[PDB]
Amino acid sequence: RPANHRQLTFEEIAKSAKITVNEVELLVMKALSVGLVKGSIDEVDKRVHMTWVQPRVLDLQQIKGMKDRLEFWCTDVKSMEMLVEHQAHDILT
Amino acid sequence: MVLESTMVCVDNSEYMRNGDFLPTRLQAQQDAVNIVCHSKTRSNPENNVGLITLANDCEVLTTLTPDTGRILSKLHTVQPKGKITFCTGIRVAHLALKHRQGKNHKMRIIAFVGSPVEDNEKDLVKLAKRLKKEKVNVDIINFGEEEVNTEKLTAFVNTLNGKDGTGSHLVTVPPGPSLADALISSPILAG
Amino acid sequence: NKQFRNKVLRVLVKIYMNLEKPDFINVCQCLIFLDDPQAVSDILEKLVKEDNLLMAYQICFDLYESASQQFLSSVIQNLRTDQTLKMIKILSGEMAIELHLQFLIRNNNTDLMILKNTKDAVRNSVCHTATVIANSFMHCGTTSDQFLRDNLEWLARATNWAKFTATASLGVIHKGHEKEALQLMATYLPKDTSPGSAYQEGGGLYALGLIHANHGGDIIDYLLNQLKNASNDIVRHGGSLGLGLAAMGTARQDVYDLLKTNLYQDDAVTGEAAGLALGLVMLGSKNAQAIEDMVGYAQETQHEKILRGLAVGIALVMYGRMEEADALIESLCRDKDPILRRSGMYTVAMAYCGSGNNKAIRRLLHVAVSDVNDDVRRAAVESLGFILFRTPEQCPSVVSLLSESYNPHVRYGAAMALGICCAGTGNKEAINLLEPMTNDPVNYVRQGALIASALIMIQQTEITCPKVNQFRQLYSKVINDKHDDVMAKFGAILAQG
Amino acid sequence: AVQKVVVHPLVLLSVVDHFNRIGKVGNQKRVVGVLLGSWQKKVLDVSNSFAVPFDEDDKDDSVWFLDHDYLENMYGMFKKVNARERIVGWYHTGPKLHKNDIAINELMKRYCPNSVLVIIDVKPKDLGLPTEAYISVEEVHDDGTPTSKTFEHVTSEIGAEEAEEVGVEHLLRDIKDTTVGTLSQRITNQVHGLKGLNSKLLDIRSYLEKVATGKLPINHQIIYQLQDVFNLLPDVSLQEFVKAFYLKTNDQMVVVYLASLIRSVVALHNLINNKIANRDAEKKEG
Amino acid sequence: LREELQLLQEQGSYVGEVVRAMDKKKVLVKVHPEGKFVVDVDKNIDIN
Amino acid sequence: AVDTAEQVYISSLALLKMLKHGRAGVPMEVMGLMLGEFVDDYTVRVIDVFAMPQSGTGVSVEAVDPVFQAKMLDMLKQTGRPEMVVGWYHSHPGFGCWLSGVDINTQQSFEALSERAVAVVVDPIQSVKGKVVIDAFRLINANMMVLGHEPRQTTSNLGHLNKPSIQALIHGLNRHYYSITINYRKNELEQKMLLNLHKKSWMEGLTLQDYSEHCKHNESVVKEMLELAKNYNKAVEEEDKMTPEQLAIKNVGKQDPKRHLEEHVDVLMTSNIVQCLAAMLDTVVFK
Ligand SMILES: [Zn+2]
Repeated sequence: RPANHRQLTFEEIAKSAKITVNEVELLVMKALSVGLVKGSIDEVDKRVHMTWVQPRVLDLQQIKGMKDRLEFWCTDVKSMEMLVEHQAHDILT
Repeated sequence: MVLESTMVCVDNSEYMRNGDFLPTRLQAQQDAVNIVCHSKTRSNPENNVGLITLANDCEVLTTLTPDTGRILSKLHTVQPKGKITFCTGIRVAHLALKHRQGKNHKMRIIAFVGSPVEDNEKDLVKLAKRLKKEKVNVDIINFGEEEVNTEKLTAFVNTLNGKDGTGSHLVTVPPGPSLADALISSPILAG
Repeated sequence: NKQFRNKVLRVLVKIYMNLEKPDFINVCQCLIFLDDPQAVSDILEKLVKEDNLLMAYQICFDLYESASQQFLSSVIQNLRTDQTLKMIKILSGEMAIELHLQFLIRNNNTDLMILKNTKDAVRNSVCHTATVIANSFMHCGTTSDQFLRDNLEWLARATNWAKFTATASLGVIHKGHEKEALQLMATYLPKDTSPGSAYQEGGGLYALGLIHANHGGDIIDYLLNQLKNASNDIVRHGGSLGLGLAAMGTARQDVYDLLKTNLYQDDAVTGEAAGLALGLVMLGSKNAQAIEDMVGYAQETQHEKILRGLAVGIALVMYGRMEEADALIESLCRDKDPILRRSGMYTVAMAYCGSGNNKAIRRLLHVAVSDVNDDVRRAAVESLGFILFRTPEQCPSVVSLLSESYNPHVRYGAAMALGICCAGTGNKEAINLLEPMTNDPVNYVRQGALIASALIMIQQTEITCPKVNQFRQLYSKVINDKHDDVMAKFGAILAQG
Repeated sequence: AVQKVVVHPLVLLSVVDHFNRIGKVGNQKRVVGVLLGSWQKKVLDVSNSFAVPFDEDDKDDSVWFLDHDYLENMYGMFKKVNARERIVGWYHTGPKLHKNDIAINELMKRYCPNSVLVIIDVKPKDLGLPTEAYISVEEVHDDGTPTSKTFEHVTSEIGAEEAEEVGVEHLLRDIKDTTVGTLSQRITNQVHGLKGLNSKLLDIRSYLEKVATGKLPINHQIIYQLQDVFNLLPDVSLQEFVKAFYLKTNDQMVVVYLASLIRSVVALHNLINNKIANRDAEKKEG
Repeated sequence: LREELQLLQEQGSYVGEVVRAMDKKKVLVKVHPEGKFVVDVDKNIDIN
Repeated sequence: AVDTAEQVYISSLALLKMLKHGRAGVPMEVMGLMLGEFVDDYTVRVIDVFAMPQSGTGVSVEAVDPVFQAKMLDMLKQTGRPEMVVGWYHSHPGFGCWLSGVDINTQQSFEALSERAVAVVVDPIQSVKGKVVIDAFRLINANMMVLGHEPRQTTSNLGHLNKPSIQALIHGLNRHYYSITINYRKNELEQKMLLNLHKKSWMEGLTLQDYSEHCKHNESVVKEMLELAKNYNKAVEEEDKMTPEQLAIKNVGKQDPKRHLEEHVDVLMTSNIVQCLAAMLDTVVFK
């Protein structure tokens, strides 16, 4: 998911892993012991709140969209910061 | 006296570990280093002589110096196992000759080839015309077993210099049992 | 701007020619304003066609006096293509030199007592140039000099550049007198007897260059041959200065060439020599390859004097250019070289001389604010006297606080600015602001206060301003007082000159 | 091992002035010398250095040599005059190291247990703090290849102590100092921001260019994991990031409230006292 | 400030007491923590 | 014989070795040697500076090691430029860097061998940043007692060198000695990069890192110092509200003001760091 929006629900894990609702505790918390996620579990609605993530692979056409996520950060900082000192360029001299 | 810097090249190729030269080529070329370092000592005091390993990776363990003591120490336990490499063996000593502080010393290299080489004739003629542009005079003495009456090396020395240039001389081991001192007896009297 | 100015001016002298009463002061105004080479040849050809003699005498001398040398070269070029010898006499200005010589020898009013009180001081520092340059001023053009007779042991104290200036004053006091100036100096001639004083023989040709400035004669080539002879670089110091100063404004060609092969002799003190010489010969020419070679030689050279000589050199080549020079002024000011920035200061000064435009004061005053080098900042605030000299009254008001600055360099150059700008006026405000300047603890700011205070009082007697005799007695006082600094007291005897 | 190194302006100039030494005679290759380090702790410091004549053939691009007698007796010279100084490695002007630079460190590993090589830059252009630092280490690989040496990058910082501060701090004579609070932080917002834009831009340009040309490979010893680390955080709301928004708004509350407080205090004092001394000076003199 | 902060270290400064003055223009003064000195004018304030 | 105004062209590498060799010996005075070339009388240049080893005899004419000079000049011969020696220098970290009796005792030897041999002294102590400090000395010829002792001509650099007049005990050496002028020649490219090298302090380490480290902390524990700044708000401004009432009692200014001015305006300049760098989050978080 683009997310985050890192908070999941019990229905998502129990339907995907096709395991009972009592064993999803052992499921997600063992992954906390593996080290792939540090997240916490909200047991009122039985939701699961993930934190960070464990990077594994990725793919082609991802270096392109990576340049899109980058160049957008490029024109963001360029525009706004060039607007900042555009105001105060006069008073400097 | 004559001004020049002589760079001696020992042959570390795996074919140089045999005892055909009595008692062993290790001590035979050691005496060869003994006679070239003592002759250049009796020639000019300003001559500085280092050593270079031609086979496998080329590394000079003894920086160019007139004292041969550290060179004599590297002659022992040299571990001369490897495949002979020619084209780089001359140029590695050429770079050591470009590090000389004084520029009045002529560039001179002496090397020993005791092993059959895979170097193509195009590579040695490119080094020949390169040494023609760089003026370097190299005097090679062929030891060990190789092609009978070495040609590509003889043509290498021939095409290396000309007019005169007095000069590059090649001494090939004769096809017969002899001591290493008898092989180096000719070059020490006349190049 | 000069765009529509001369276009309105050119028709007004034509309506004066169509007017019944001819008046030469209006064509005199356009001669010094419109300043075009063909117009003076047109109006004077109409004077020769009119057979005018008596009343053309005015406008003809206004042409010699108030117009450029190339303006004289242009009018003589189209004219010569009684009155034929008259135009030679009026354009050469020899009669003006002879009457000036007779005016100076007959009417000379001097006082030797002050020169003797400065003589017997005999201070070994900085006094070498002091007395000789001061009495060379007051006595200019007399040719009667008794100085080496009245002061002797003081001149025997001379060493190094002292004998340069000593024989250089020989030319300052002999200024004018174009004829006998060469042969009358035979005793003081630039020997070149080789117990080497050689700055001596360099200053001798310097003296011959001070007299031969503006117009001249074969003596220019006489110094040129001696530049190609004798020794080096000691001859080039005052000799090439003589070669360039005599050709000043004449747009001489060969001097630019033989000074390039002379520039390549690779020495230091001769740097200012060829720099000022090449800058004087190219004055007003706004050439291309001259500045290109001067800016091309400044790299491989290790000397800062060749940088300063070429600084004023490329500054002097451009005079009255206004916005035409700003293309180069932008490059000289934007550069990080302080000497080249100071070069652009003298360049923008001579280009904006006479104009009060605020385009110059933009960058000129900007580098006078934000720059970290006090010397070029000093030359920046000195240009106020060059460009604003037409309106001296406002300078004491705008530079009022600018003489209160912490560094003495700004207080100095500003004191020189107020001195040279208001010099032609009797304004008491400049003298009021210069009163605390001579009270400043720093030495050379008092010195510049002494020189500038003598510049405001020029020809002005006690009835003009009350501070005349007060400063006159203050000059002899500080120079006769050993406790005061030698630097600050140098401008005292200088002020007396 | 070696974490960070402190490169003083003295050692950098000691390479660059030798770039004038052999640069006036030229021509190609680079300026190589022996680096004199000072190790007080895990953080490395550099004080002095010395340069040795060096030439490298291209033929034979792997051939390199240095003068050991120069390294020996001059170390005996510099250790004599200063007992605290010793060689921590070597250096070169790059700009980018050729593959042959490894064996130089392997030869001088007999002098020092760990020799850190410092790439430098004689002509400042881009992108930031000059030079570079590489430490000699054997990382093997996750692919279990026979152990090879790929030098790990050591972060380099510029510093000084006392006298080295005196020289350069007077030598600036260029820009205002600092000035604290006004121009300082905002120019850093331009430099660190914009140089961060073109950094990753050209670096992501190399990311795609290496995939387009240069394979093998470079994809993926680290490509797959590093690029996923880029995909770790997109990172936008909902939800808690919306809470951080107006919480940050609640953070600017106090400071701008204090701002209005200083406005009232500064305006009160200055305006009242100035008008007092103003009206008094006018009514008394006039 | 820096100039007087430069002036005052290479020397220091103290306060004396004149016990006599000299015909040579010198003055008899003590360095009070130590033995006495005898110094001379000091051209601003005269002997009288 | 002929004397003219002198100028010392120095290289930044020379000044670096100067203060570096002087800082490593503090407090103890060290002994170096000056290296360069004599172009003429009125101009001189020092293109290199090397340090002599410290010995037991202390600072003395015998402290110069001849075999060190022979091997150094040999090491300079294999170095790119083997220029000839010129003069000597010794640091004085512990005092006002004035020439002692041993300094002139080695000066007649350096003037014997070398014609000029300008003596230079340098100290770190005087100024930490904004002064040239260092020093300059040249021994006047005692054989000149016949002629006058007061050259030079072109007094520009001379009269400007004398100022401050350098105390008393230093200008007490102005008899029998005289200083010499020093200017910094460019070499602008290296001077500009080394300028930015120390600017890494107040600007940023990489010109990126340190104020991206200001993006690391970034209000973080930086509000703790804002809490101490707002404690300086309460502290300083609770006695600042007592000031204007007292001004009405004493009628009025006691000159004064207490200052007790500016201050937290700079804290609001850190609030400009707050608004700017946090406004970067909209650029950081989104794409
Ligand atoms: Zn001492």
